[PDB]
Amino acid sequence: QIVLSQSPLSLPVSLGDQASISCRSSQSLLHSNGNTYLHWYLQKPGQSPKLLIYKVSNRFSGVPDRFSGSGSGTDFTLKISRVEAEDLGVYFCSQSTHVPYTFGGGTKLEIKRTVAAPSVFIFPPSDEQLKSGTASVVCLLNNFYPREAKVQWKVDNALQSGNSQESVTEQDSKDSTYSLSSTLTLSKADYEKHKVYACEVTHQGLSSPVTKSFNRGEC
Amino acid sequence: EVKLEESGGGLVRPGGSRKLSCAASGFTFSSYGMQWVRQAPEKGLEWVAYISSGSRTIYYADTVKGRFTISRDNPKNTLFLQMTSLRSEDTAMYYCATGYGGTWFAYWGQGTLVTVSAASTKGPSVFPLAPSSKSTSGGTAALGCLVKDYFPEPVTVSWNSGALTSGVHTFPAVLQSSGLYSLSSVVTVPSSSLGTQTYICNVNHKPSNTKVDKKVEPKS
Amino acid sequence: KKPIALICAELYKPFQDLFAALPKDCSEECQTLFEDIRNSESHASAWSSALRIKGVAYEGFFSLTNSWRYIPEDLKPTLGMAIQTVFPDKFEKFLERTHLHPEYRDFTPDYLMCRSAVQEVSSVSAVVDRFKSKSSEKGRPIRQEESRPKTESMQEDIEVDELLIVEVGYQTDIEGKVISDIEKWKGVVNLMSHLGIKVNVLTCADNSQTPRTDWWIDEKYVRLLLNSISYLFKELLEN
Ligand SMILES: [Mn+2]
Ligand SMILES: [Mn+2]
Repeated sequence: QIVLSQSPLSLPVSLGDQASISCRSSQSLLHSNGNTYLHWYLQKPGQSPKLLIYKVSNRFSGVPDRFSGSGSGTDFTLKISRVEAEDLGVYFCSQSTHVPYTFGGGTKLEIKRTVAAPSVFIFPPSDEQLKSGTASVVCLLNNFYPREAKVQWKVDNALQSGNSQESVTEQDSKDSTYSLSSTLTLSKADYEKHKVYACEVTHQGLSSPVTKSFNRGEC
Repeated sequence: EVKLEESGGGLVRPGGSRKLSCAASGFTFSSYGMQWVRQAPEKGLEWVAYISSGSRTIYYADTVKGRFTISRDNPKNTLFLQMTSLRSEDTAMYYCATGYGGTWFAYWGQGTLVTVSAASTKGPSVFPLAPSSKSTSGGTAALGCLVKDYFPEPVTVSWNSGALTSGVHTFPAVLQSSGLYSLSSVVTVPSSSLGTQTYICNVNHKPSNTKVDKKVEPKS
Repeated sequence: KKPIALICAELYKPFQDLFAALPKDCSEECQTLFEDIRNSESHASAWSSALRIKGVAYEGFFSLTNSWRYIPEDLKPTLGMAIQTVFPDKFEKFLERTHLHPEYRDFTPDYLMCRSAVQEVSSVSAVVDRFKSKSSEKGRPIRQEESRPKTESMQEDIEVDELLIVEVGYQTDIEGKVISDIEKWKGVVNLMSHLGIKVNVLTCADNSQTPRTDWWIDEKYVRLLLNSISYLFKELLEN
């Protein structure tokens, strides 16, 4: 019931720079046997976690030597001396001095890249789905950086709430961008009651918020 | 080579039971403590249970106490987790792990997915996201597929049977209030190839034995 | 009717069988006590001696059953002696934390062992499991406690020294024996937890109504006690 507090929550870092990740324990991790059971892991996207450092500073066999650990008592630090593209992922500290074994909340290491404004695309519902009585409108924000973006829906200039959902990809391994989808779902009857379907996108890479829209009865 | 291989995952109704197994190789299994760790979708890691080499010492996370039982069979190099009284919150990837000489997690399995839900297994409806002037930029057009209302989770999307990979983005699924999942897959291609290259999204949903191939063509 | 000396005369064989089977130091002390009974002048003197034989002989058979050394009470180590010789680097802080309870230093259990005058055993955990097994199989009352700093987990990458502290007994009130034993040692276990010292405490007891196959001593030894000391007690009352 040691609480492990990691900081920061998210760490953007340029390739070749150093990264530092902190793990603070709510009580000392010094075991009465003299060892300190604080360990460090990396979970790459879509993979199982992987041990980097065990008992504060012992690098696990085969782990690249750019990873090191230090600390004592309640304060511990994981260092990457020179970040590589393959270090993208989530870093966790964990402790096994005390039962229950507990994990920190995770630090997401982000690869820094130059700003990239999203390309914004919109897709009306397909006739096939409309025959089924539902209309999903999809707004796509493609290949942007950094991750912060705002997306809202307007139907005949009325803001929508409660009828959309969004999903964001993991940072791309080759170009370090994100993509985001926002999906507005209306009943067929509601959909055919309106003309203008608009997606409004705010991102620091744009000179102003972009509204991408279509008229229902148009092609 | 040390390897841990989990099995037994799948779909369970709330209140139900499931037993997971973990087959260990590449080291003298009977000399080492073994553990289970889980990860709910999009969330962090959560330790589940520990069993000493000779089964004398067993520890459990408080959230599984009185419901889960960890055990092992040393002659058979197998670790077990008996789960009972399952709840929706137990939905997660379950990993076995060992320190091979300590209480840290030095070796991990690939994991096995347990979904706890009363939703019934269902293949997706697949709808085209057709390219148009509203999805074009420069010499580039975007298109895709909406993969709607499937369950349980595992769904795979490819484009043109795997041949088209550049520019593909398949989004993480969202769990709907209905209890089903939905996602989209998109790809950007040269606008010059529209009407000359055929684009098909291939959707595989093994839990329902559903396979859908949906052709995506310019909206006329 | 019968005089005490004559009581001892009639039980010559049972007591000769008892003495022959006890470990050497245990047998000698029982033989001396038996001659104290033979030559007793007061009924209170004989009974007290018989009581000593009961406890001393039982411990001799507990030792034999467990392949442990029988230790005469005068040579039994105290808790303080065990900390001194097994955990010397913590003995000074053991003294400080025992200033308000200095009788802890002089606690003398029946058996005071450590993992390989404190005796050595090959495995503490094996003894604990033996006790917990017979308690769970035959319903035999035990009490058991292990020290534990905070909520520390066991570990696989290093060994620590540890103590095993065992209290045994032959007496009518078995539940009361183990309840009072574990209560006496509770403060020591808590103290050990604060010192980072791993200890296990075990207490158990038998009485003459325990099924013969169910004692903490081999059944052969149960017969030797029942045929000798137990009748001696019967005969002391009647006459
Ligand atoms: Mn004693
Ligand atoms: Mn005793």
